[PDB]
This record gives sequence, structure tokens and C-alpha cells, in this order.
Amino acid sequence: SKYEYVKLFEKENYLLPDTYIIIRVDGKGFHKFSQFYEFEKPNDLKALQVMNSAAEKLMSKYSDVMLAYGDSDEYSFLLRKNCQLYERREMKLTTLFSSLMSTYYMYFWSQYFPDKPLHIDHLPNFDARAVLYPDFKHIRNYFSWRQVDCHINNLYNTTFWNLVLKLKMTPQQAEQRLMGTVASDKNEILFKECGVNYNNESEMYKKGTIIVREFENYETEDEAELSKRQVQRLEKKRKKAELKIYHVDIINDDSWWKSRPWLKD
Amino acid sequence: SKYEYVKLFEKENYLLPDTYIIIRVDGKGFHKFSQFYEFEKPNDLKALQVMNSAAEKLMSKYSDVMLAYGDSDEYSFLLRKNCQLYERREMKLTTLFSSLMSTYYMYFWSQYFPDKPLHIDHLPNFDARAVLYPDFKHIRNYFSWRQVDCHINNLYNTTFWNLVLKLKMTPQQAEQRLMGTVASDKNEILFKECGVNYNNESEMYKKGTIIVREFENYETEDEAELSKRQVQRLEKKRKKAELKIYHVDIINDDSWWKSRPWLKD
Amino acid sequence: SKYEYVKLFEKENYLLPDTYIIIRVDGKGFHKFSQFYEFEKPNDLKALQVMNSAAEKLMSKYSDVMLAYGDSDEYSFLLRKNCQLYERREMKLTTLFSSLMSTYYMYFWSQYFPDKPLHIDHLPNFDARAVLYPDFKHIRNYFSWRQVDCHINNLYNTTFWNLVLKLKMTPQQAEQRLMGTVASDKNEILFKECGVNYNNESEMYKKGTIIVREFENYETEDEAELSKRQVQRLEKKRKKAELKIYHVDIINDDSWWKSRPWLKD
Amino acid sequence: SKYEYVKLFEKENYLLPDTYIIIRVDGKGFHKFSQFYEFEKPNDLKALQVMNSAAEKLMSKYSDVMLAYGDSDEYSFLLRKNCQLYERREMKLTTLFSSLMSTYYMYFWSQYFPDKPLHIDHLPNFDARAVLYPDFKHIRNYFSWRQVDCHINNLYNTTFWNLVLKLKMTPQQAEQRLMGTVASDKNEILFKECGVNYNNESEMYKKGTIIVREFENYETEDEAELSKRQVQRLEKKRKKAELKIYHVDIINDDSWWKSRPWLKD
Ligand SMILES: Nc1nc2c(ncn2[C@@H]2O[C@H](COP(=O)(O)OP(=O)(O)OP(=O)(O)O)[C@@H](O)[C@H]2O)c(=O)[nH]1
Ligand SMILES: Nc1nc2c(ncn2[C@@H]2O[C@H](COP(=O)(O)OP(=O)(O)OP(=O)(O)O)[C@@H](O)[C@H]2O)c(=O)[nH]1
Ligand SMILES: Nc1nc2c(ncn2[C@@H]2O[C@H](COP(=O)(O)OP(=O)(O)OP(=O)(O)O)[C@@H](O)[C@H]2O)c(=O)[nH]1
Ligand SMILES: Nc1nc2c(ncn2[C@@H]2O[C@H](COP(=O)(O)OP(=O)(O)OP(=O)(O)O)[C@@H](O)[C@H]2O)c(=O)[nH]1
Ligand SMILES: Nc1nc2c(ncn2[C@@H]2O[C@H](COP(=O)(O)OP(=O)(O)OP(=O)(O)O)[C@@H](O)[C@H]2O)c(=O)[nH]1
Ligand SMILES: Nc1nc2c(ncn2[C@@H]2O[C@H](COP(=O)(O)OP(=O)(O)OP(=O)(O)O)[C@@H](O)[C@H]2O)c(=O)[nH]1
Ligand SMILES: Nc1nc2c(ncn2[C@@H]2O[C@H](COP(=O)(O)OP(=O)(O)OP(=O)(O)O)[C@@H](O)[C@H]2O)c(=O)[nH]1
Ligand SMILES: Nc1nc2c(ncn2[C@@H]2O[C@H](COP(=O)(O)OP(=O)(O)OP(=O)(O)O)[C@@H](O)[C@H]2O)c(=O)[nH]1
Ligand SMILES: [Mg+2]
Ligand SMILES: [Mg+2]
Ligand SMILES: [Mg+2]
Ligand SMILES: [Mg+2]
Ligand SMILES: [Mg+2]
Ligand SMILES: [Mg+2]
Ligand SMILES: [Mg+2]
Ligand SMILES: [Mg+2]
Ligand SMILES: [Mg+2]
Ligand SMILES: [Mg+2]
Ligand SMILES: [Mg+2]
Ligand SMILES: [Mg+2]
Repeated sequence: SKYEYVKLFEKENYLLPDTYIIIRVDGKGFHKFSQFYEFEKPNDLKALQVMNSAAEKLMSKYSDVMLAYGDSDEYSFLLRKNCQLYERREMKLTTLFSSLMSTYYMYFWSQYFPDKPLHIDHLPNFDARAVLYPDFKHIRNYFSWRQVDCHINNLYNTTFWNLVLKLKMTPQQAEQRLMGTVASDKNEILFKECGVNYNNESEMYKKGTIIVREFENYETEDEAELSKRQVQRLEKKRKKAELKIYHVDIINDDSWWKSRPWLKD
Repeated sequence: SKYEYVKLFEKENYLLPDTYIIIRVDGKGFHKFSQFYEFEKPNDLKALQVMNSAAEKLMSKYSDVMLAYGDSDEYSFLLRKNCQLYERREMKLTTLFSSLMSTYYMYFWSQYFPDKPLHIDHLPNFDARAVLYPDFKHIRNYFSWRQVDCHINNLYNTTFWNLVLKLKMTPQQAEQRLMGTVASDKNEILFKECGVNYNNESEMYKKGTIIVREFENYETEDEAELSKRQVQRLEKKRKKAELKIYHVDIINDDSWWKSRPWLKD
Repeated sequence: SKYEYVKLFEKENYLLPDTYIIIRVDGKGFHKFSQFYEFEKPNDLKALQVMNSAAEKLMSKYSDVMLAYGDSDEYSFLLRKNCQLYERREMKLTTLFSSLMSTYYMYFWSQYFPDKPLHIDHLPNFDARAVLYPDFKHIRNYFSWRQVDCHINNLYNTTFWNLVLKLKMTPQQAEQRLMGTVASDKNEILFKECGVNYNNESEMYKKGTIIVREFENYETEDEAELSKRQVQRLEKKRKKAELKIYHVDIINDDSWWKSRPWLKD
Repeated sequence: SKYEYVKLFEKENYLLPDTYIIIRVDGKGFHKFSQFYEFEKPNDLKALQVMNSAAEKLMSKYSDVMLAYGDSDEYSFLLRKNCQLYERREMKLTTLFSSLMSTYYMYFWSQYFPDKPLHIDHLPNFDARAVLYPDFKHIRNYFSWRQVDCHINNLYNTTFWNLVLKLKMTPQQAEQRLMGTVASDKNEILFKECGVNYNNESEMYKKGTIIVREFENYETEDEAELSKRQVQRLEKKRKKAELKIYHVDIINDDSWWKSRPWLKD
């Protein structure tokens, strides 16, 4: 062929070996998406379960995914540092994750909301990015970062929508009322003025959602030395593992991580 | 925050300015997908119509897409060289396209196949890659490359699948019969033994599908010099331009390209 | 070997085919360097000749370099569009150019400055970066950018040092006198206050230095179609072409570029 | 300015934070270089000392370099994992190192070989590449890798050249004699045929050269929390710490590495 040379213009990006990979997916324009389909505000319970169902399905399909954290319209997936899925090609990994979440979300949406058929100009789409982390302390810090943001965003939105719904404020006056406020202020506004105790909100709303792969007889046998069938049996054992869902603090509960050593290696 | 530092590990890739971008999407495991959902062989008309509807819909949402070419389970989209969609971020462009094609396919499938509901373990997924080409001659050669591949593959599958169904050969025997064969050989087997004239095959099957944006009073006004209201008005005309579908040779027809100068600019 | 695996952590960057490469080199910490060895101000003639000699020697060794532009402590080298030097590896190209410039400068320094032996803590070091340009119009604009930069800095330095040297102003007052001034203002300060006609300054100081590869019987014979020994013959011809130095405008003189079409190929 | 837009085509590459950086420099065409200047064989003592001085000089100016290893025409530099030199820009780091090693070599060459002035067509040039390693075990294995290669090449070259110089063999007969041989065969050839004990070779020749930053009162005082003035005092101590040279096994002497914990941080 006189034309096949054009293949030489392609550039693959192989992610640095032996590094933890985070794949973060985030809904595109989900403010508009959540408005169009009338999410309950501040939080739509069934909408989050769709995200979570989507995430668990993806995670059960790919044994390299060790840990998942989701809230709002985002999910973060931790791939083990020795992951060889698609030879660690960033193009493959990211475009497959954004494709899967889109389609899994679309599938499960038709299950949970049969009376809200999707409009062609409002299908659920997601982006995806890969981030490399060379040390597990950065992994701890990454998920702590994301859970802290969930708290802040959930506290704000719960406060915001209660100002609108309980006090019959317009969005603009709700926003202005909150400018200049810290976490303790919003809590006071919610309790004293709206009659809502934030601490009594659902654990899923306050903490977000953790989906983690659970192993029973784990020994830190995973090493560079052993290979071939050992790797393949380990691939099989990872596939035949169980997914558990939690709504807990992972920021300050160090024992939670320590009792799950397969996350680091 | 003591954790937000983790954002610094993210790495963006901004694609070289003033260069043509090709985004190519390809179905994940569509051999299996086409078997599970019982596609007609060698070509399933409605399946391609699902593909064609998706790409046209995608292309109509994004005025920077000037031209698209599809055959089998793939589509290639040409972005104009001064495209600023998502600031030419490689991650954004590819994960958006893979997500869009995925959901549009899923949407249109339910239109064309109400009697074949999608199964959760067989959803339509796509990869997506971006390729840069610094000269339009490479764009012509790229699409020539894909259409030639369309010709070769359709001929093989038409010959292959007529050998199994008409001559009652097994898969191995048809493949074995074809080992060592060129186009004229395949063409003769079709004519003389199977009683099929390849030239009488649908133009879409032979040539594939081209979706192109058409302009009527085009002048090469596009230059770096004019700006402000000038550019946004042309952006408005690009969205309000028409997409026409063709099943024609674009390999050897220079006049086809020459009469479409907006492809170059 | 159980340790040779570490080679797999290396990541090569192959620069996009069929694109103009600009390699720009700029002296590291040459302000201090020029002070340490007591360079003449604003311009040291023998100092610029060391740079030009270094660059020309480099350019005569690497036939892929079609054009070079230098001023101050910098040189830019244009690599032909179809350059395959080190397989277009960015690492090889840039670290080779910075090393070459550093040692050639050092060699020629000992030629031009026998009376100023180099001190180990003040050796001439250079960085180097590669930049891709998909269209020759950006190459024209690149060199225009640099020559304008040359004019601006030379005009400033000539004005600055005439304020210090003729009018016995302090550096601080010379610097404060010029803040907020455009070219017409600086020209007058030189004329009315310093009695200097800027146009009588050396052409090299005003315009910088262009080193160009010159061909006599050139025909645009270059195409993908011609190959094998034909390309090898074109390499010998390119290696053995004459290098000419100019101190002229290249910003506005379109005819200068048009009569040297091999730069575009 | 209408031409300054061309700056936007530049692409920086910021190396992953919190990862070990190895920089390896290697002499360009040093086979030919060592012939032209008539190096002693197998090992030229003064030529290696030129290399060692360059590396030691380079290392004393840049305190982020924690360890260096050299043999033949190569030197590898370990940058501490929290290095912020040039904001971890790969282009700056590599072209600085290739320039520095080249000029330091040229400088020190004139000190050790006043009687062998450098010819302009045979100056000492170096390439340079940055390699990332996410775990310190790879740093150990890297230097193990390079020292093993030094052993292999020095044992071979010493045996080879003793065959040529002592037994008056031609290069070709010496080469075939060594084809198919492991270390014990080569050692025996040295012992039984040439009367040379390899173990009595200089430690520098056998092991290469290790340059290490030595700390006396080191505690792993480095953490993310400590910053500002703590870091500036720490930077000053690293700069004014002492460089010690060793010619010892670092492959298998774990206690050697273990007693130097500042290497991991
Ligand atoms: N010339 C050339 N063509 C290739 C190469 N690899 C794949 N192709 C062809 O390019 C077409 C596009 O398919 P791709 O999906 O991009 O190629 P692939 O083999 O699937 O590689 P990946 O999908 O990236 O894993 C296919 O029909 C392949 O036959 C290659 O390395 N060189
Ligand atoms: N009502 C409601 N809205 C939600 C819920 N989850 C996510 N959202 C919407 O998603 C948004 C999350 O913010 P972002 O993801 O950062 O912004 P975005 O609108 O998705 O736009 P992008 O930057 O393109 O991702 C919120 O502002 C909400 O409007 C939910 O459970 N209920
Ligand atoms: N520290 C820091 N955090 C940011 C920055 N930009 C966004 N974030 C936060 O990071 C979270 C992840 O959102 P992203 O999708 O990565 O950022 P974005 O603003 O949507 O920008 P995109 O990359 O185009 O999607 C957001 O909810 C923001 O709160 C930033 O520049 N610095
Ligand atoms: N029978 C039939 N098969 C089709 C049709 N369209 C696509 N296919 C199948 O899709 C395949 C296209 O090849 P690829 O996309 O390169 O292979 P793949 O199964 O998608 O595997 P990947 O490389 O992961 O994409 C063909 O082998 C066909 O079997 C169709 O209209 N009819
Ligand atoms: N295991 C392995 N070793 C290699 C490979 N390529 C080169 N090496 C070795 O690595 C050592 C370092 O040499 P380098 O200069 O980095 O590699 P090179 O052969 O010179 O190639 P370049 O320098 O990139 O032009 C050499 O002695 C090579 O034998 C490889 O692909 N795999
Ligand atoms: N006296 C004199 N000084 C010169 C001459 N050429 C270059 N220089 C000095 O070199 C400087 C070049 O500035 P830059 O290259 O932008 O900065 P730098 O000092 O080289 O250091 P970097 O920013 O790291 O590149 C000028 O300001 C002068 O001080 C010369 O011909 N004569
Ligand atoms: N328009 C524009 N000009 C720049 C920019 N950065 C630097 N310049 C100017 O362009 C000239 C090119 O020199 P550079 O070496 O690329 O600039 P620099 O600041 O030294 O950048 P680094 O050496 O990479 O740190 C410099 O003298 C700057 O004055 C920029 O981001 N935009
Ligand atoms: N006689 C002698 N030769 C040496 C000495 N040190 C290095 N060399 C020469 O340097 C060469 C090193 O090989 P390489 O670095 O892989 O190849 P190169 O000649 O530098 O060329 P490149 O691969 O482009 O870097 C050896 O083959 C030797 O001939 C020395 O101490 N004495
Ligand atoms: Mg976002
Ligand atoms: Mg979002
Ligand atoms: Mg979000
Ligand atoms: Mg493929
Ligand atoms: Mg496919
Ligand atoms: Mg395909
Ligand atoms: Mg600079
Ligand atoms: Mg400089
Ligand atoms: Mg400069
Ligand atoms: Mg090499
Ligand atoms: Mg070498
Ligand atoms: Mg070497």
C-alpha cells in the first residue's frame, strides 16, 4: 500500500511502569443533565445508585481495579501499580473507561428510570483522565482529597437548596447568603433557619461511595520474582474476589487501609 | 487543604496548533458483538445504519468536524486544523468521542432493533485515538487508506461468506480456499462459482460511508487576520451547514476534494 | 540479566513526521558570563563571531540544517521538513545540539580569546529545545519573531549603554529613563541626547546573523516517490552546499525567501 | 506583535513529581574519539580521570545530585526524589547536563593532556536522557545493571587486549577466541596464557567509579509538612556536603546502601 504510511503519525503513550494509576471519570455537563431529568435536589438517591451500579459492573469486569470512590457525577478507579491492561496505553485505558461508564450508566438508567426515557440531546457522557502516582501515600492523599471535596460540596448544596426550598429564596439570594461562610456557618444556617440537622444526612451523601475489592486469604506473595502461571493464577484469584460497598471515612481511618494490604501491592 | 497537592501529578497534552486532527473510533470486540446480536453476513444494513446515524448525529453537534468516513465497526473524523474544541486537549477529545459514539450507538440501536434489546455484557464500546497530520496531502492519503481497506475487506468477507452459505463450506475450508488469493481471483470465484457479481453489491458496502459538511457560497475568507465578530459569525455558519452522505470513491477523484476547499481550511 | 529490565522505564519522544523542526539554543547565564570576561558593551564583536563560528561549524556538520539565525546569546536552527536525523528523537536532537554548541563555542573561544583563558566556574553552557511547525508560514513568522526581538533588544541596549557611557548616568537612572518608552522614543534619546545615528551601527548588530545553505541548480525534485540512492545523492549534495552569511532583513523581504525554495522542502 | 504567537507551538515536558530521576550521559562516538587521541588500552588512566573530574565538578555545583556512577564513556546521575531543579523540566535538565559534561570534559582534558590539544573535528560531546523510577529498588537495580555491564566490558576488553598485546594476535583471532565464553573462561585465558590475574587490576577499572554525597549527622528529617526556611537551610547543607569517591561493589553490598538513607529521599 502507498497509503499505509499514515499509520506512522500515530503516537502511543505508555504509562510509566510500576506506578499506581488513577483513572478518574467525571460526568460532562451534569448540571444541565441533572436539571433536564429533574434530579431531586440536593441529592437524588436513585441517580447515585445508577453511578454506583455502573462503577461496580466496570470494576467486576476488570480485576486490576482494586478500589473505587464515587460521589456526585464522578468516579475514581484505582488500578494496581503492576497493571498491564492494554499494555498500559493511556489512549486505550481512558477511552475505554469513559466509553464503559457512559454505556453502563445508560443501561442502568433504563432500569431505574423506565418512565424517563433518554433524549438524544441528553445522553449521559463522561470524560476520563489517567493520573500516575509513584507512592501509595499519594493514593491515600488522592482519595482523602476527593472525599474532602465531597463533604464540602455536599454541605454547600444541602445548605443552598434548603435556603431555596425551605426559606423560598431565589438562587441568587441563596448564593449571596452563603458568600463568606465556612462549614460551621452553613451548619448553623441549616439547623437554626431551615430546621435541618446536617449530621443526620445519609452516610452516602456525607461521605460518598467506596467500592473495594475484598480478598480473604491474602499473603503478600505478589512479587517480581515469581511469574507465568503464578501471575495467571493471581489474575484468576483477583477476578474471583468480592466487591463490598461502604459509606465511611477513609481520610482519618488509617487502620481501614492497613487492614487492606492488597491495595498497596 | 493538605491533600490538594495531588492535582500536580496530572499531566495535560495539548495537541500541536494549526494541524489536522484525525480522531478514529473503533468498536471493541465487534466480532463477538456482531455474533451475539445475530448480524447478517457479510453486511448487516441496519447495523451500519446505527453506525451512520451515530456519526452524523455526533458530527452535527460539533461544527469543527468537517468530514467523516466509516466502514465495518469504525469511524474516522477530520477536525479542521484551527479547531479549538476543548483547547485541543488530547484526553478531552478522545474520551468525548468514545463516549459520544458509544451512547449514540446505544440510542440508535434501540431505534433500529426494538426486538433485539441490548444485554449488559454486550454493550457497544469504542476506543478512540487522535492522530496529527501536518499537511492535507496526508489527510487525503489517510482516507484513501481506509477506503482501500474497505474494498479489500468487503471483497474478502463477501467471497468468504458466499462460499460458506452457497457452496456449504465450513469456516476453515472457505478460509483455506482463500489463502493465497488476490482480488481478481476472489472476483472470479464469486462470479463463476457462486453466481454473484461483486460490482452489483450495494455502493455503501463497496465504498463505505462518507459524511461531509457542505457549504454553498464558500470563499477562503478563513485567515488569522480577521477576528472578533468575524470568526463567531463563521462559526455560526459552520453549525448551520449541511451534512450530506455519499458512497463514492474518494481515492482517485481529485475533483471531489477540490470542489470542497473547506476540507483544507 | 535480572537487572537489565530497568531499560524499559525509558520513554522516547519521536517528533511528528513531515514537520519543520526548529531547534533554538540559548546561552545559560550569559549575563554573568559576559560580565566575568568583560565583554564590550552593548555588543562585543569578537564575542558574536565566536557564536557565529560555532553555529556555522555545527551547520556544516549536519546537512539537515537549512537555515540558522543567531543574535545575542542565542541561535535557532531550522531542520528540513523530511529530516530523519536520529529518527527525529527529541532527546537525541536537543542534547546533541546543546553539547555541540557548548564545545564548539569553547573551541572557538580559545581561538578568538587567547588572552582570556576560561575559568572552570564560568564555562559556556547552552540549553536546547525543539519546536514543531506544520506550515512554512509559521517558520517565516518564527524568524520574523526573532529578528524583531533582535532589533528591540539592540535598540534598547544601544540606548541604555549610551546613557551610561556618554551621559555618565547610573545603571539605575539609565534603566528608569527608558521605562515606558517605545522605539521612536529610544531613537530620539540616541539622536538628540547622545548624538548617535542608530543606522550607522554595524548591520550585524541591528539585524543579527543569518546562515543559509545555498544551492545553485536546485529543482524541487523532492517527493516521497523518489527513494533509495536518489535520496542518498540528495544528501551528498546537501552536505556539500555552500553556507552563506547575511546581515539583512528577512521580516519583510518576501523575495529573499521565495528565491530560496529549498528552505520550504 | 503579530509574530510572537509562534511561542505557543512549544511543548514542555514536566517530569512526574516525587519520582527518582536518573540522568545518563554517554560520549558521542567515543570509540573514534579514543582512537584519534590514542587512549591507552584496555584502560587509559588519565582519560578516566578526566571523566571523573567532570562528573565530580558537575556534582559539586548541583546539590540535587545525590549519587553518580561512571565507567567507559558514560556517567549516570541520581537526582533526589524531591528535586525541583528547573521545575523538573526534562528539556532543561537533560540539555544542561549534556552541555555541562561536555564542557567540563573539555576543560579537564586540557589539564590532563596539555600535549594532546583537541582537534575541532573531534571535540568531546555527550547525549543525555532522563529516566524515571517510581521505587528505590529500581535505583539499586539500575546501578547494579550498569556495574554488571562495566564488569562484563572490562573483563572482556582486558582479556581481548592481552591477547593482542601479549600474544601478538590479530583482532579477528582474538575475537573468535573469545566468542562463546563466560567469565571463568576469560579469567583462565588471562591466568594460564597471559600470566595476568584479573583481581589484581585497579579497583577503578574493575568496578568503575562511584561518587557519593556523604552526610554525617543525617536523620530522615524530610517530610511534606516541613517547608520554607527549614528547606533553605537544608539546601545549604546539601550544597556544602562532601563528595567521596569509591570503587567498590554496590550490587550486593546492601549495608553500603542501607547506611546511606539520604539516597532514597
Ligand atoms: N501499517 C500498519 N497497519 C496496522 C498496524 N497495526 C494495525 N494496523 C491496521 O490498521 C487498521 C486500524 O486498526 P487499529 O485498531 O488502529 O489497529 P490494531 O491492530 O487494532 O491496534 P490497536 O487497536 O491500537 O490495539 C487495522 O485494519 C489494522 O489492520 C501496523 O502496525 N502497521
Ligand atoms: N441534583 C443533583 N445534581 C447532581 C447530583 N450529582 C451530580 N450532580 C450535578 O453535577 C454537578 C457536579 O459538578 P461538576 O461535575 O464538577 O460539573 P459538571 O456540571 O458535571 O460539568 P463538567 O465540568 O463538564 O464535568 C453538580 O453541580 C450537580 O449539578 C445529584 O445527585 N443530584
Ligand atoms: N487544586 C486545584 N483543584 C482544582 C483545579 N481545577 C479544578 N479543581 C478541582 O478538581 C476537581 C476535579 O475536576 P476536574 O474535572 O479535574 O477539573 P475541571 O475544572 O472540570 O477542569 P477539566 O479538567 O476541564 O474537567 C474539581 O471538582 C475542582 O474542584 C485547580 O486548578 N487546582
Ligand atoms: N457479520 C457482520 N460482522 C460485522 C459487521 N460489522 C462489523 N462486524 C465485525 O466486526 C469486525 C471488525 O474488525 P475489528 O473491529 O478490527 O475487530 P474487533 O472484533 O472489533 O476487535 P478490536 O480490535 O478490539 O476492535 C469484523 O471481523 C466483523 O466480524 C457487519 O455488519 N456484519
Ligand atoms: N535490555 C535492553 N538493553 C538495551 C536496549 N537498547 C540498548 N540497550 C543497552 O543499554 C546500554 C546503554 O546504551 P544506550 O546508549 O542507552 O543505548 P544505545 O544502544 O546507545 O541506543 P541510543 O543511545 O538510544 O542511541 C547499551 O550498552 C545497550 O547495549 C534494549 O532495548 N533492551
Ligand atoms: N556585553 C555583551 N553582553 C552580551 C552580549 N551578548 C549577550 N550578552 C549578555 O547575555 C545576555 C543575554 O540574555 P538572556 O539570554 O536572555 O539571559 P542569560 O543571562 O543568557 O541567562 P538565561 O536566562 O538562563 O538564558 C544579555 O543581557 C547580555 O548581558 C554581547 O555581545 N556583549
Ligand atoms: N510571547 C511570549 N514571549 C516569551 C515567553 N516566554 C519567554 N518569552 C520571550 O521570548 C524570548 C525567548 O527566550 P526563552 O528562553 O524561550 O524565554 P525564557 O523565559 O528563558 O524561557 P525558559 O528559558 O524556558 O525558562 C525570551 O527572551 C523572552 O523574553 C512567552 O511565554 N510568550
Ligand atoms: N582505549 C580506550 N577506549 C575507551 C576508553 N573508554 C571508552 N573507550 C571507547 O569508548 C567506546 C564506548 O562505546 P559506546 O559508548 O557504546 O559507543 P560510542 O563510540 O561512544 O558511540 P555512541 O554509541 O554513538 O555513543 C568503547 O568502545 C571504547 O572504544 C578507554 O579508557 N580506553
Ligand atoms: Mg471537569
Ligand atoms: Mg462533571
Ligand atoms: Mg464531578
Ligand atoms: Mg484495534
Ligand atoms: Mg473494532
Ligand atoms: Mg474495525
Ligand atoms: Mg531561556
Ligand atoms: Mg541566555
Ligand atoms: Mg538570549
Ligand atoms: Mg547511546
Ligand atoms: Mg557512547
Ligand atoms: Mg557508552
